[PDB]
Amino acid sequence: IHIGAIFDESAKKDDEVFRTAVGDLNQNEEILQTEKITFSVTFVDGNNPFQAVQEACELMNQGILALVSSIGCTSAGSLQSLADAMHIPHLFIQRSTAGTPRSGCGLTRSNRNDDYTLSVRPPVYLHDVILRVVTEYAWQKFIIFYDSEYDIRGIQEFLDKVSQQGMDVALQKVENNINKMITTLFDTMRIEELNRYRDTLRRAILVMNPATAKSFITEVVETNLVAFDCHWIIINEEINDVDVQELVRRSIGRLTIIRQTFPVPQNISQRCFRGNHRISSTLCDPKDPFAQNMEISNLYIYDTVLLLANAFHKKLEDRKWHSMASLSCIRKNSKPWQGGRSMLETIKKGGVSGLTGELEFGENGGNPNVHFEILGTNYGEELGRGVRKLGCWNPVTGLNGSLTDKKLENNMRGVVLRVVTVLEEPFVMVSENVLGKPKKYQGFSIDVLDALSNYLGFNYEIYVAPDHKYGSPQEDGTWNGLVGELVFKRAD
Amino acid sequence: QAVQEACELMNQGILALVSSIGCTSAGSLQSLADAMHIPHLFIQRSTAGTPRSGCGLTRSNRNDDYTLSVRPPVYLHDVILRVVTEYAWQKFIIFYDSEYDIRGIQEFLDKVSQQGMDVALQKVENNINKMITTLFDTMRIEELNRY
Repeated sequence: IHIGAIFDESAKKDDEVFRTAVGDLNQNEEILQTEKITFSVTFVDGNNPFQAVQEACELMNQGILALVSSIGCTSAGSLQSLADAMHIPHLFIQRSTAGTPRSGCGLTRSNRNDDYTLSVRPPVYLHDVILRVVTEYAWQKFIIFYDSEYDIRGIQEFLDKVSQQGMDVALQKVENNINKMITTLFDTMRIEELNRYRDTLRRAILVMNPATAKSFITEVVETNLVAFDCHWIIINEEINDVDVQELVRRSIGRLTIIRQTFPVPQNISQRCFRGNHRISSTLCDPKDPFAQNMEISNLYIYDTVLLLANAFHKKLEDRKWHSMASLSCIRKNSKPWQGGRSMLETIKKGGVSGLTGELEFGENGGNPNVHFEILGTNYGEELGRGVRKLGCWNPVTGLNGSLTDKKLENNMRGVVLRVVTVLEEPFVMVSENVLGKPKKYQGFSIDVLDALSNYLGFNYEIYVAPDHKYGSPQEDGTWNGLVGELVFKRAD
Repeated sequence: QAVQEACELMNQGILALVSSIGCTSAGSLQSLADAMHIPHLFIQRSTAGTPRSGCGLTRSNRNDDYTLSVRPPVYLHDVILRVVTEYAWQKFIIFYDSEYDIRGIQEFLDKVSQQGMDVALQKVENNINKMITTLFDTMRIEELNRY
């Protein structure tokens, strides 16, 4: 057996994962019982699709039955085109772009061939999770903050799902120099712009890498830009207990954080045991020095090599096994290989149990199984920053507990009223008199109305009735004056 | 296939390469030019003249870029930004076809949100002669009025 894997220069840790899989599989009592794996794991710049294809074709020249990668999409699309040309399965693991919430590659790819790509990381569910959370809170106006690497192409349908609820959601790139945005908000804004955003910043979702969220939250708290009744959300795949607790500690106001995991038993032995076989502690046991150095792709590469081992074992059991045929690139004898289509027909229609829990594939080309968890706090300084779990969700079994508390709509608040008046002293006097800008009003009835507004949250604007009379019935029965405005429903 | 034929041209021998090709192929020819130092020149096309966008290639900044993009990068959404700033629309809706790269409206909102404006969105498809006309039957009249 020979296997080829093409990894980004940052993914070099996945070499040790591949060697871990080989060391386990060369001792596994159930899988590849007659065989041993040989490997030529190769590192390339994940931004260079040509070099990735070149090394993949060198591995094919060495002879391989299936292809593996853990690389940037910019190369993955050309590895997919190579798989379309040669009909070689391409088990692809994406890596997060500086930790941005993941999005599919969206690259142009030929429709004239079956897709040999096998995304071992699941499709993005984050947008449906956000939509459901927002619906359960029943929000209507808020801002989504994301890093400059964020890309809605993976979640294109999210836009219509939100828009059909009528939401006025603002989307804004947070600059990498986060202070540039925050100081822009702090120094340049008039009172109206500041109130506009502070009412907006009552609800926000940080869809960004956790370090950027930490820095933004820190500087916002130093600038006190969180409104006193705000409730924010954070969501990423690349979040842990330490990230949740640091984000809560740095924040003030109410905070929500959404994070990913796998639907698996938590005990280390049940992380490691798989049938009679056991996964090496290097990946399954958090005590291992390498486990403290792991990155997300290191969870998937092991299950990928295990999947290839299971596929080869099945091909041996069916006696469909074939020689390690060498295949060549950039020659007009290069043609799709039937052994590779049979390898896809084996790998794409099966699965394994591994570090990801249970890994399986279909003509969707992607792992269906994933799990998500949400935590937060209750604000008010009698409770403040104490983290509680809200609950969990997964597409395999649905809701566990609840994703969130239900409903966050502030009572009576957000009301705006149009009010009509007549300038009778001392009840209503014009204070500031300027031509352009609207004028200010001071008087006994304004005092009473403010003593109501501050108690119930009324916003209002005032305009003088044009006819200047309180009014009487007329001969036709219509009312002139201030009562007229209330009869024709022109003012509230 | 593009890389194969470009390297067959290099086998025949060429002083420069020109292409008018899809973005992933363009990026593969670009990294080919970066590896072989043979010059490449890139032209872009789109379905039925749908609004273009930049290919979004994360091309490695470690070296000079051996592809000269003859068509310029796309800044249409910066024109939308400036027009909306001229009209000062406080609330509006944005429509996008099946082909437009929605990163452009993402960057539009990124730049609009410095002020902040209320925005709705909707997908659009060429079946408008049936898709929009069916709304009179399938929407509520309340929904139709709000639309």
